[PDB]
Amino acid sequence: TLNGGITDMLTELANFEKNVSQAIHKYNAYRKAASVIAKYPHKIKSGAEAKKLPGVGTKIAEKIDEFLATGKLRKLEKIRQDDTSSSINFLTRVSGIGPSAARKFVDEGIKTLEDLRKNEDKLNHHQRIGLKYFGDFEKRIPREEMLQMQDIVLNEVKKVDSEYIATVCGSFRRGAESSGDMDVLLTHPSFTSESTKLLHQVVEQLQKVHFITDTLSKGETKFMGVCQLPSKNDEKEYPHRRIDIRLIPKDQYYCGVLYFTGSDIFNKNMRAHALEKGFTINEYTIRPLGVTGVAGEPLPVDSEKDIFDYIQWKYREPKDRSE
DNA sequence: CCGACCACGCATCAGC
DNA sequence: GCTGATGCGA
DNA sequence: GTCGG
Ligand code: NA
Ligand code: NA
Ligand code: NA
Repeated sequence: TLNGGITDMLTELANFEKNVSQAIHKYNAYRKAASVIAKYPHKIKSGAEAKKLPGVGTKIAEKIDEFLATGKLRKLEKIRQDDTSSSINFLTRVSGIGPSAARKFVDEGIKTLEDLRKNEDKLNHHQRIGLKYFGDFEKRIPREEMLQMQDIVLNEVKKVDSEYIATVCGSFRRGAESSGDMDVLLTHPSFTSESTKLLHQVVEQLQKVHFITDTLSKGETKFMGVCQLPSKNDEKEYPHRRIDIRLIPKDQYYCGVLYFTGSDIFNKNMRAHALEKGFTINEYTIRPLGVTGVAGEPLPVDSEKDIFDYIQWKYREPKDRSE
């Protein structure tokens, strides 16, 4: 209610930049602006007021001035009514259909889910799955269902080999009340950066008990697919969900878990901090920095805490990593 | 003024 | 056939 | 689009 009109406006602008104009950096600029504004504890009264926040520049300030004075933004109103642009933007909501595919589909008259349905031969495997679960994929996942999903994942993984180590990351691990998907990081003592079907066997067991229902992509270290909780007789059917499974070398596992648990703000801050202490932390490792800025060999990591110890930072619970 | 910004593994395309 | 680029959603 | 070297 505070600045929702402003944040929706910026978010909508972001989407058109990404999906229609294919300007990913403007996309992020608008989102960044929208985020900082979403956190501002005051109802913005002018573009000048908003420009004081990091991420809001001259143009977004001008756009806010227009929105506040007229209650709308001419450019956005025009874009919304544009048949071509609104269709391109809409099609990208289908997983598998990015800005490029959406643009090509619209160029040849394919503009709706209905048109996609009757042009199956023009969709790749991923896109067909995205169309099939269009609705389910836009629904969020309540934490209670995420817990039920975790139960199955951890149970089957252990059933395949009790030596596997699996961790469900994402906002879920930080305690979020709802998730958009499930991200499982996996490792095994037999797989390290130096020596090594570890992923395949887990994916297969999950398909055998009918938890995983579809495959978007699958290689030796990353699986992206679809899964669904079993429903009891009578009870309605749970919606299909997106699930990713990543096999990560044991010696890089904890740097992986840290990264994939975030938040993104927390990662940026933790990385920034590390640099201060003379360390460079990435998704895979934490390495010391020489006085001339040269990175040394990766330091041994056997828990998230080790990472924190290295940079002399107190261990913070996942729940307390909002930033 | 003008370049950074920019998760990377897997599916599929463009080219040889 | 293979190699590298591109699209895509992480 | 915004920031900043
Ligand atoms: Na600003
Ligand atoms: Na899409
Ligand atoms: Na090539």
